[PDB]
Amino acid sequence: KETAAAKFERQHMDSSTSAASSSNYCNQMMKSRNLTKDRCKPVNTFVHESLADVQAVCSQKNVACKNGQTNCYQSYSTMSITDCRETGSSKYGNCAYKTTQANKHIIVACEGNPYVPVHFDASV
Ligand SMILES: [Cl-]
Ligand SMILES: [Cl-]
Repeated sequence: KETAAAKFERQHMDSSTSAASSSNYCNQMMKSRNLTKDRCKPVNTFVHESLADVQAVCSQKNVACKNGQTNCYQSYSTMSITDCRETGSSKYGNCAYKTTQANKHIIVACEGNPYVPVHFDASV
């Protein structure tokens, strides 16, 4: 199986681009990151910053997670992100996504040794 740290990397990091430039960005990335394999994953967020800058959030502002756990951290500054969500016309075998680019603070859950991001909680 894939480790929790590697799964976060695969589902959420896109350091090769500064921001999404096309309305087609989500359909292409969800596919290439293998997120439309078994089913169409309903919602997913990509972060356009370096890996080192995202890992550093684990030492920033400690806050609660939506589930109540206390190993969540909010970034001190805003970051470039892209929200991907299925539209009314999406189906298994024919996934379709809406692309929304924005600049916001990110919130992640951290764990392990080294202590790194393992889950994407939300953006503000
Ligand atoms: Cl997400
Ligand atoms: Cl996640």
